Amino acid sequence: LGSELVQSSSTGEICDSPHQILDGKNCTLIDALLGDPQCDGFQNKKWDLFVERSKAYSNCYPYDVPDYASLRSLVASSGTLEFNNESFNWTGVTQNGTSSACIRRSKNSFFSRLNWLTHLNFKYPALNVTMPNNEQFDKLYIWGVHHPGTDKDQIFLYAQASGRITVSTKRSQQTVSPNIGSRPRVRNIPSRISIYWTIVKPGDILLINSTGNLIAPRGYFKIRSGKSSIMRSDAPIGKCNSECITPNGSIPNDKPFQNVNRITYGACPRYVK
Ligand SMILES: *[C@@H]1O[C@H](CO)[C@@H](O)[C@H](O)[C@H]1NC(C)=O
Ligand SMILES: *[C@@H]1O[C@H](CO)[C@@H](O)[C@H](O)[C@H]1NC(C)=O
Repeated sequence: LGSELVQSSSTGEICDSPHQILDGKNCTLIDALLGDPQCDGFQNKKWDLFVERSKAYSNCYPYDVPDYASLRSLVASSGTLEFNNESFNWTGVTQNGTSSACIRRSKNSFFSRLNWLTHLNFKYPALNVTMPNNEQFDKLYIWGVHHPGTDKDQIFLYAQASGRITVSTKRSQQTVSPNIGSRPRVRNIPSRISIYWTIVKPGDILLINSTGNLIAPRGYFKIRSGKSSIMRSDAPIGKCNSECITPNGSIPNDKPFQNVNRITYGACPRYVK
């Protein structure tokens, strides 16, 4: 309250020091995480602050994330996309499904970090696969359920009228079933995928049970930090050094308060309206 206690101005530009900034450009953090074909340049990157642009768009299989805001926050705070492949035992199914809705280098493809499993010899066995976490750090697994447009497609892919998936650890259990039906066509696709996530602590075991419709993980992400973050801004990133980042640009950390934006990253004045 009073102009000498409150910072109110900005240059419209975010400084690239002192924090490590990653410009999402045309990719959302979630598309970089799943491995959309336009986002392969983000693999394994780290950040203090991820800057997400309003013109970001998707170019792979159409999907939703029931828990979108939480998964986005978790990965943003973590500050890394470091990914480690694991070899799951997918005996009895066909692996590596691809789609014309997801083109990579001019061929049908799919999210790089997910594995679209389908029937083998007209049988989709009841999969029961495990992956112990014998590491000293937490693992994050991203997986999904495919919702076909029609019963014909469901049968063609899975040789099963309705899949059931349960993914569990000693600490949690999630069970999902496809919702078959035709939705508006995105890149000519009336079907969808819904994305889910599961953390496995050291000493715990990932258990995956599926009878159909599983979009499987190929491995795990690490959880690196709890102090990175994400912000939506269209400000350019320039070569300068400034302590407090806001969507409206970086500002110095000088007065007790600021009314530039309630969203900030770094050592900053407190927001006051
Ligand atoms: C993969 O899983 C099946 C269980 O249905 C088993 O028969 C097979 O031996 C497993 N492979 C390995 C290498 O454990
Ligand atoms: C599936 O793709 C993975 C990685 O792209 C590859 O290593 C593997 O050989 C493929 N498996 C099959 C059964 O096609």
